[PDB]
Amino acid sequence: GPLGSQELRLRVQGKEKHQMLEISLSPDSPLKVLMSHYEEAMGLSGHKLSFFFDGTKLSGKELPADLGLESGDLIEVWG
Repeated sequence: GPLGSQELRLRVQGKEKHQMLEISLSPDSPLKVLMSHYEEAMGLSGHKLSFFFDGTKLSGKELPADLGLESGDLIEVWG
């Protein structure tokens, strides 16, 4: 389909220096998938977190192409 099939390798960084996840995100996965994986990795389910890509706050409904994500990009997590 129009999204193609190139996996996006991303790093996700929270407020603690050790809060780092690397994730391979499928182009057909909404950003909520990344948000859930981050929460699980870091033991933060239920926490009120705000995720940003290059300053844009994520709802989790975005697809990577909505944001223009590419491998090697970073997602920042506040909270």
